[PDB]
Amino acid sequence: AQYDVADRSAIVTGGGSGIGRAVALTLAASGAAVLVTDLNEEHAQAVVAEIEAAGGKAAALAGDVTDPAFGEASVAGANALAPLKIAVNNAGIGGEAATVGDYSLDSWRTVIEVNLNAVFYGMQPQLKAMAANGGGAIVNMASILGSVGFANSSAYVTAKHALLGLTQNAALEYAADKVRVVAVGPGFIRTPLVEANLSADALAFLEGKHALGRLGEPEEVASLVAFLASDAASFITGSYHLVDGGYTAQ
Amino acid sequence: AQYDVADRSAIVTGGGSGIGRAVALTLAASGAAVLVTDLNEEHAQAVVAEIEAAGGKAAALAGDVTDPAFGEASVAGANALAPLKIAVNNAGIGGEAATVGDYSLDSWRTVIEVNLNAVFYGMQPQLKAMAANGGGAIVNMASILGSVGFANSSAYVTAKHALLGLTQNAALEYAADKVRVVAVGPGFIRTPLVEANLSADALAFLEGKHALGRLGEPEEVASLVAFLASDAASFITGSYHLVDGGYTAQ
Repeated sequence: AQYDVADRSAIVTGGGSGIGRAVALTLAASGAAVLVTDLNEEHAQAVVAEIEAAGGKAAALAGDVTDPAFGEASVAGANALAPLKIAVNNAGIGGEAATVGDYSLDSWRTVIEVNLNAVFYGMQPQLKAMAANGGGAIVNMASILGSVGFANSSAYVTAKHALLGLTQNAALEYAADKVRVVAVGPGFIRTPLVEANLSADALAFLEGKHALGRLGEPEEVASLVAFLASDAASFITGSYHLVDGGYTAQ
Repeated sequence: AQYDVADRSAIVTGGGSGIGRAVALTLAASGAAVLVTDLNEEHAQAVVAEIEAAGGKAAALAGDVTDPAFGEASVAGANALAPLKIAVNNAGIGGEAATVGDYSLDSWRTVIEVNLNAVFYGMQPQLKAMAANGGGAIVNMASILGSVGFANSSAYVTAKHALLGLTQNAALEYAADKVRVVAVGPGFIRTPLVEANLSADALAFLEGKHALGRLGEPEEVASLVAFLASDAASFITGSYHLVDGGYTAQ
């Protein structure tokens, strides 16, 4: 079931694996020219390879979203493929597993730098670009933890909470330039990253806290992002959109 | 009338003026020992002077909440007056007035640093301290802009959004130590600063956006903080509490 998203380029920050990868492939298959951005070049390229192999169009750009210069570069790169109309700010990281009191300052600043500032840095030329060439859609990977909290993952939830405000505000200011901005809110998704660190017993626990009694799969998050990034979602801006098997309904 | 808040000390960061000042005096009058923290010594001291003069106990501490060392210092200071319960993290700042796109990197990092990180830095020894001496209550000055957005004040709303998550999460992990953590959400408050820097036509606009058809007064915010910081509010932790003349109900 394809999404309108054609004739456009899309930046998929942290697109080398998991959700970002799913998002990259899903957009790509619906005609989108995807710039797969990632810290790991080998991962970013493997995805581009998958896209191309399945008929699609795509280029890789390995770097650090924390560096504002990398944001303008991703824009100019994607923009070289086709007019930039989508941007999925997916790149995030878990911080130290500890209480607010015990939390290292480095870890806290780091998690915020990646999960929140990088988004902002990236969003800046994204917004100017889409505003120039007629409109578009920025999708920010928030989380369930943008509206609820989770013991020992302070920095994560704080940053994910901050996206919602950044999203809202960007949506207000660039609505009149027909640039939409939305925030997706996944629950716990089984990505190889989440699966690699976190036990069998641990994941069982988190499963039980979702109404569906399982974790989400990356494609399940990718569908909603693909939709929201498309012309099909042309009256949706500023809003936060859960995909959490009824995690927050409790 | 009075709030339970006696026997103990309270930190009121940014307590030299406006809301913080109102909060300082209100707690002080109900028996609380208040540590009035501010960037200005002359302002912080004027308040201490007012408290002492009206029968109360208070000490001043001028510094920068950005500096984590200043957080431990405020704790040990307040704690010298009386065991520490109550902490009102009020200190914040407005950033540059511009779009997300045009926003300077300095300004954005600054407002985040003050409006979000400083709170976190401060909260850390606040939490360990109250957790040691039996329990207490941290009140974080969020805003209406922690749940809605406001054109050109991107960084502000993003940071105010982040407090809600920081609040929620701290509340979860130190609930069992009987340390409550809540977030207050004022609407536009008529402080002497706000009146000077804002036009007749501008104020008309902001007033009209509140259901009560006026801006709040600092004491109106101070009442709810005083209450939440008291033993009277002993089943309130993790929650966000609006005082906005029905700004967000629209």
